[PDB]
Amino acid sequence: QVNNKVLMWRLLKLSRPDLPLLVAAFFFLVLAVLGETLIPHYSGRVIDILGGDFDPHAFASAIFFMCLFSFGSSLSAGCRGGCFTYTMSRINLRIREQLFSSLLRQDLGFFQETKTGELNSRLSSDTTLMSNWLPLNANVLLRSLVKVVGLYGFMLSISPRLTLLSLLHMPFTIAAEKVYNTRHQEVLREIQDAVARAGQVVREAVGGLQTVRSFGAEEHEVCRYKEALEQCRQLYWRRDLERALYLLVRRVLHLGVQMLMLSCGLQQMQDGELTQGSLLSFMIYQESVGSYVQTLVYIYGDMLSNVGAAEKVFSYMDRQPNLPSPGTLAPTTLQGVVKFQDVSFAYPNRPDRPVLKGLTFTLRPGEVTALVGPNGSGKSTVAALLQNLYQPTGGQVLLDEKPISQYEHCYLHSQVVSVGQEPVLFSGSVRNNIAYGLQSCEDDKVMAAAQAAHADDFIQEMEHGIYTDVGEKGSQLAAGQKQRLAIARALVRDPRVLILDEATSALDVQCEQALQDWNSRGDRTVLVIAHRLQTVQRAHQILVLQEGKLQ
Amino acid sequence: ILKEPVHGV
Amino acid sequence: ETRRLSLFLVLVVLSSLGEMAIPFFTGRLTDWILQDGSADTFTRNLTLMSILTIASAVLEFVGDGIYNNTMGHVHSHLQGEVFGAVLRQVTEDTSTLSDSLSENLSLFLWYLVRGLCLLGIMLWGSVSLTMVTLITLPLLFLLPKKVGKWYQLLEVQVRESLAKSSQVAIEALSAMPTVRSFANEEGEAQKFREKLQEIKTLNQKEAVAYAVNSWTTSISGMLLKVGILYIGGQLVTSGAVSSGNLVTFVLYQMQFTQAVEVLLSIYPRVQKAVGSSEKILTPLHLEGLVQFQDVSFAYPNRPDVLVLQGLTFTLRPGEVTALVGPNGSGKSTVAALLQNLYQPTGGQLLLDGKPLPQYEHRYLHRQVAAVGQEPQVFGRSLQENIAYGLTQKPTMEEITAAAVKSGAHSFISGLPQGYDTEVDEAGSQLSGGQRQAVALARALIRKPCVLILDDATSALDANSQLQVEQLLYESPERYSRSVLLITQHLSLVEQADHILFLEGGAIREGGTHQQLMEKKGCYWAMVQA
Repeated sequence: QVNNKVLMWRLLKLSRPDLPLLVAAFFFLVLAVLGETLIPHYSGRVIDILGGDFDPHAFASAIFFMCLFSFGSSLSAGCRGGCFTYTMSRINLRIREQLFSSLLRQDLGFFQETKTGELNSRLSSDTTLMSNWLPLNANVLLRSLVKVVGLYGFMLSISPRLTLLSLLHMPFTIAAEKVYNTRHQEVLREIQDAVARAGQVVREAVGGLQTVRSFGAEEHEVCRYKEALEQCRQLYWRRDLERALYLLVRRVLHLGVQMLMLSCGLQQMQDGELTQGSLLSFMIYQESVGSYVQTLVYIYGDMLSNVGAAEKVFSYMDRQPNLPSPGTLAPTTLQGVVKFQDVSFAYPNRPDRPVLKGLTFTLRPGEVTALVGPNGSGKSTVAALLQNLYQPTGGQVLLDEKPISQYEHCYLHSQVVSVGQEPVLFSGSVRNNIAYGLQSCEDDKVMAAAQAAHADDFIQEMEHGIYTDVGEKGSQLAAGQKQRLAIARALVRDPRVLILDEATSALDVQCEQALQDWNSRGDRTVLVIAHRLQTVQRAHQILVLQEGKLQ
Repeated sequence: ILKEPVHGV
Repeated sequence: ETRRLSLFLVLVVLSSLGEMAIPFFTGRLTDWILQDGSADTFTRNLTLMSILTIASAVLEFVGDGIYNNTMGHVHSHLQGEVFGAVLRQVTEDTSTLSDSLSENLSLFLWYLVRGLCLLGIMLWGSVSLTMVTLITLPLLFLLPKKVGKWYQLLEVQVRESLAKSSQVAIEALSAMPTVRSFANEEGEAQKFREKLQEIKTLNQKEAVAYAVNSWTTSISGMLLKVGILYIGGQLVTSGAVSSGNLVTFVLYQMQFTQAVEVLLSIYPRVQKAVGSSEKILTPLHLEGLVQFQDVSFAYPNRPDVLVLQGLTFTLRPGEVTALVGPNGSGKSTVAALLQNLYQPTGGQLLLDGKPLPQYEHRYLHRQVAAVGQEPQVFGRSLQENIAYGLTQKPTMEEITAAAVKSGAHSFISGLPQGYDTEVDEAGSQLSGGQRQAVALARALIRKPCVLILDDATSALDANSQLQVEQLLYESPERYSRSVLLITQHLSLVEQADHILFLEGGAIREGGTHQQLMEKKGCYWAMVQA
């Protein structure tokens, strides 16, 4: 297919910045191929001089040359291996960086639709397989092709009537190798499917351990697992038998070709057309070719899978996001007035199934606006679309008589901030998490945010102060500290619009009395989302909405 | 059996 | 089996002995053409070499087949026993360990016997060259073992650094709404770039180590070959060794090199696989008479975490009973003791005049049935997932009658393909009321003498609760069975013959529903709330 050729062209364009390393590696490869081609000729000339009369000059010259060629081949092979390994690693690192940069620009709907494990497989092992195409597979393929051509040239130089027999014999070996490779691949993927089916049983058993323990059906589960194990064992036995039969066939064919070469070589020897060293070098050349052909077939088979993995990674990368045009606006001063004009929103995950319909209200800088009602957790949609996370299908949300799509990303998300019911924490320091997303923030701002959100209680004890190391995803803190750090993180930016989710239902009462009654709520629009009427004890403008419609 | 050839980088 | 392994050992010894005839006979044939022999001898060696090598290949095939057929059985039995042991208290590890150990042991034994036989024939051919090879073996092949440790250290540093970078990227991607809300995509890109920049230097070290390792591992063998060829040439000049013997040694040295290389490349993997492996009376009939006397139990974590104490609940046969109270009542321990899922740790208990563990396991599990607090359905059909654990397959009419009694007939009929409807794993796609009805049907299909159905109203609806109340309270003479319903539906607790409340692991109240609601117990406090 031309698609595979396009993929190879894209891979070459990716590997383009590593030109000098690849040139040096190819030159080292050529030197190694020449050295290992020329070694057995002198290895046979040593036997040639040893068999007949003794001449010290020829023996010394032959052993010196052979040692020199062996040393040169070893040195160049080591250099080629090092250069190719470095090139492969550089390619892997570059494509990992490019893939992460491309992935970070996609819309949230793609991340909701696509599971995390697929992205991890793309970024962990699938990106590694494409880095073995040029520095590994093309390397061994080219070296095997050139080695085979040179070896057959030398065998034709030695004796054509002995080379023609190998030429006739090789297609049988090629066909047998291809058939065995196809059968092995088929059996291997069947074995993988069977072992996945076997692991499904133990996953089901460990998932529902309480049920089976209550009903005492342990023997039934172990019988199902025994049946799955027998099904896998039959496939394993078939694979082993096929591999053993292939090895037996290969050994018999090697016997036949060796006997034919020996018989014809001795028949030509009796006419004086060959020497013992010539025959020995011919045996070494035949033994090398018989392995290099199979190496070539295996390497092509692996190159196909490498190209497939590269196709998967490139398909994952080349997705075009559905975000609107980037916004160039960013005023020095923002009033904070927000208007929704019949915004109507439907989730892109389930299109034509609207969640919001004809919503319309206005927000004031000095008036506190609260939202009430269960809504089936549908109140988070207006909070998400208020930060330009999801573009509205109908209507329009606007700030200061300007639509939200025309504002600069950093400026808009620095002027309008929000906290959810569940805070999300990273693996950095407390200072890192407080100043998250900030280009430069002094420790004084962190102190102000911590004392304004009443975090300094827990933070003061914290070893190494604020420079402590939080656990992964906040594993070293409880829910109260998570909420305190989240509200301090929101407060540290001095936002013109502040949105809170569950300010009293989930968040502490002290934080609700602090953030909603300080200077950050004196001249800034605050949108608090609560499922109860307790927020009515301080709210000014209360809005209730159910099933996508406002009362 | 036999050790399949590794033919590394 | 030891006998089959011994037979495989005999077969592999014979095959390794017979394989080596090719270089010996080609060297003898070159010597034969050197000294003007006869054609009868020539065809004799040709036929003998062909027969020996063919027999070696055939015996290799037979021995392999026997070894693989036995090791498959061994691995399957080990996996089954591991699963059976872990269920009455990893499997993928065990399977990978089993198959890797199998192939490693096969390669190790094959190449060890081949190397031993090769050493034997080479020593028979000429003492001097074999002694030289033996004395240059370890002093020249210890260096790959020295370099491989440094290489493995650098390579494992590479993989752990890559894994850490991948974990950082995955953590950044999993929290994408927060990153988009704080506009910190460039920060995550910068962190990823810093991780790769930290990787790069060590990676260069790894490349240099690869170059040095390849240099050493080729130069050692090449120098060994050069030295043995020079010594053989000097000896054949001296005349103590024939030239054909030199050809045989030239052909044998390569095979010995491959054998020792395979052994040294195999042994550490075998060692680490071994290190990974080192870590591993039936009752006739009953009326449902269940009685307790000061019964106590403890949590499985530690005996200090007491579950309950002083339990004397008398499950009246042919009547219902409701257990209420706060979380300190320990009704879960009472349910576990009724289902005999946990051993008692104090007091006395009896089921139909006999202790519950004293009876047969299958009979006790089939008689004293229970419904789980969280309903779950296994990944099977509704004719199986609603009859799991049954000794005999129920009839379709019987299963339909059970579903009708449990109210699951409509759910089964609405599903496609009738009773053979596909169900998701662990009841993921099933509704809460449907799952509760399926659990009730699974409990009622065994015709229990006592029902411990509780906590099913958390996911059930009001209609399901009304159906459960109609099945329980309005049962004909309770179907000659008892009940221990401890569900959260307080409406059905009023219809119970004798409700009770407990606190702190001990009973706190009891009596009739009106008496309990008029007393000072926890049930009255909940009613007055």
